Amino acid sequence: SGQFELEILSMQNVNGELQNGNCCGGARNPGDRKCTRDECDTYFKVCLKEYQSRVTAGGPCSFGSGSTPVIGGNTFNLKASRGNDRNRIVLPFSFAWPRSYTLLVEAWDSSNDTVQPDSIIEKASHSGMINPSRQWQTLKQNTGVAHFEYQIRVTCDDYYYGFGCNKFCRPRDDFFGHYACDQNGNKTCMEGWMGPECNRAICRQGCSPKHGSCKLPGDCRCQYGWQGLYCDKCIPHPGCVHGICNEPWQCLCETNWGGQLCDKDLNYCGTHQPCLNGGTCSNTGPDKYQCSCPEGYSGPNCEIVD
Ligand SMILES: *[C@@H]1O[C@H](CO)[C@@H](O)[C@H](O)[C@H]1NC(C)=O
Ligand SMILES: *[C@@H]1O[C@@H](C)[C@@H](O)[C@@H](O)[C@@H]1O
Ligand SMILES: [Ca+2]
Repeated sequence: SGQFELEILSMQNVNGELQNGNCCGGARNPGDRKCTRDECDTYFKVCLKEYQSRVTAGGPCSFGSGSTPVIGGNTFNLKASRGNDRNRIVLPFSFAWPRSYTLLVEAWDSSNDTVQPDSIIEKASHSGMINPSRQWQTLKQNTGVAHFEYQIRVTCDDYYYGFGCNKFCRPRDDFFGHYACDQNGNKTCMEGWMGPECNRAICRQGCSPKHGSCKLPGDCRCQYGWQGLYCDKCIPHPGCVHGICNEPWQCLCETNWGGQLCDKDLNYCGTHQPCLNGGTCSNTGPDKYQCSCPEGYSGPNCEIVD
């Protein structure tokens, strides 16, 4: 989104003549050929269109057209003046600025009280190249009887960048992005954000790429069944005692532990030493054993004496 602006700087028509050779409304004085009966009522028409190597006099004003109201007589100098809504033409555009253009600028005499219509004083035309910039470029139409000067520029609208004023960037800090804008309209992510729109939170250094995730920067939220600072430890089956997991909800037994919960001792003899009075213990199953009793002892643990 941009604007092509045109400002009138000066007009000099010392005798008050039209392009056709006649005076701006009135009779020419025989001899001195001075136009003394009236002065021009000078206004300007502007036509902006696509580049033409061979500039046509007519045709459509594709990029826009405009006119100023009457802004002075035969001669006026606005060079030391500021320039207001009356002596300037604004031509907005929403298409990417093509750099190349054709510009028609004409000085006209107003006649809205007499028999004759509005008549052209002088015409300027050219084709050129212009990039977005706040800097004005002066152009002078000083080849005919009436001379005029004007300045032009192309400016980008707010948050627009590049040669076509077409690249949009407005800084943001919400669920659509967390960034600032470059001098080129590029997005520069706030600390803790990544991706083209700076909308992907950077997770805790070491966060599991398989089981860890983000919503806010610096965190590590675990996938269901995963735990730990880096979400890289599985959660064993609830109820698991002497077992481990490689995957969530597993209960893989440690040595000499049995059962789905790894709570059944396969070395009851080693852990409890239940055979009393010099008896020998034998592991025979989960939480199971058998005692072989010396002479004079009886019972499951050789506890019955005599
Ligand atoms: C930065 O801006 C330039 C000019 O528009 C563009 O070519 C380039 O791809 C941009 N870089 C990034 C990271 O978008
Ligand atoms: C196991 O069996 C019992 C009866 C005793 O003889 C022990 O010394 C042996 O280790
Ligand atoms: Ca007039």
